[PDB]
Amino acid sequence: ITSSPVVVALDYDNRDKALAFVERIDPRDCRLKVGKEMFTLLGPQFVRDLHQRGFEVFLDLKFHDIPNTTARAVAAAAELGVWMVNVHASGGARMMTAAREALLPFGKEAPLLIAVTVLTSMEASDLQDLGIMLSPADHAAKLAALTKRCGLDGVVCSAQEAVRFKQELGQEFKLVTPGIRIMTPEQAQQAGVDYMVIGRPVTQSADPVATLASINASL
Amino acid sequence: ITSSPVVVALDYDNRDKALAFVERIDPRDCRLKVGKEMFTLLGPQFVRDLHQRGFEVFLDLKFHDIPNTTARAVAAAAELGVWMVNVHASGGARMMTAAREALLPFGKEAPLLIAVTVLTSMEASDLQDLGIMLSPADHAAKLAALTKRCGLDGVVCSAQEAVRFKQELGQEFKLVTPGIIMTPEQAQQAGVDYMVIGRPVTQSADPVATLASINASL
Repeated sequence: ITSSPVVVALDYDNRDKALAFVERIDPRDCRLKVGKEMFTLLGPQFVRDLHQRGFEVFLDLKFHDIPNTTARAVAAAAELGVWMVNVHASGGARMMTAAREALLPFGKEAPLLIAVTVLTSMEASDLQDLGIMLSPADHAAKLAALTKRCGLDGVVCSAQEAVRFKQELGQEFKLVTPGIRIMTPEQAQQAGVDYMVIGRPVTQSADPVATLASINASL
Repeated sequence: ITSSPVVVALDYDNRDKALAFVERIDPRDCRLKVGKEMFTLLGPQFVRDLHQRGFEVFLDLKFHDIPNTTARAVAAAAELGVWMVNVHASGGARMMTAAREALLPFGKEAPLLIAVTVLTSMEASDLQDLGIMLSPADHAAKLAALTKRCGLDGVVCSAQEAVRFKQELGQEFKLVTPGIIMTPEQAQQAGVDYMVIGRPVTQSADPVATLASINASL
């Protein structure tokens, strides 16, 4: 089990390429994030393929559904054995509560349950189309407070908001950075970030092993 | 291809139970919906299995992500060959436009691209926690108009709102009910294009006979 806070994003469109990157690195050095594109293409067998190679996996599908269905989906991810799974806080308190409750029987096998608040791509003009007039940051803080109240394990949060969030929501509440947009990984850790998703800077480097080693050497 | 507007929801937790039901019915009598639970359990191969049996499939995963990621996921669904796929309108206009653009190279073989507006399960009190002070129906209408403006094919909409939506958004804009009261016949009369039906069929005493009773009314 790695002691690195890095989670490397697998955003490949091809199984062979993805696994050609994953064999080059080492489960001791990072965890892996499987997102919508890879999961729609390959399904849970790809996650099993990563587990069999010794990696722990953040299943980043951002479930957003009615409470029962979200509950069943999170339980399915728990049965798949993943380390972390997320939901949209925009699904509301009852949906978040249903997901948390679906995971409690899993006890120590339960994945970490993290909520997306505001996506990184959302600016004020995107939000106003939807009736949201709080700034992205204020809306995110609001949704993060709702997530903590529902008992979830943490939120996805930019490093720029991590000191604010640790002060308001507490040291125990986990912050995961999304890997898209300044702070170095070391500075993001200093801010209180618990897990940092890193994508292209590692997967698109000429030496992803040395890149990842250099990131870890700083943390 | 089917003339029925019915889409039966496959919310089994086991492949064998799901396929036993699918073996009893026929693709001429309905299409099928594959949601989060079955897809997280079985993946795209389950969709392929349904296609091999002749069914058209609504892949109901409610993608809600940054624009580029939602676009790649919708393209993956198109590659899989599904009949309908959905996204959350709550993902915003740029996300929906990205999904629309991702399907253009698939042309007429693209899935229908439908947006979830407000989930059936959301009441006013659930929306208020999010800062939304409109009624579910009024918020849904706002998100539906946004979906039309972005050029998507339609929305998931209760039958109780279909008359309003056909008047305001036009006949060409597709309405899909979620099946989560109005009868299927009344829903069709109100303007519903496709109706999702789940446990009323799959947990009935005789699902083939239930489905035939529904189709006879339509």
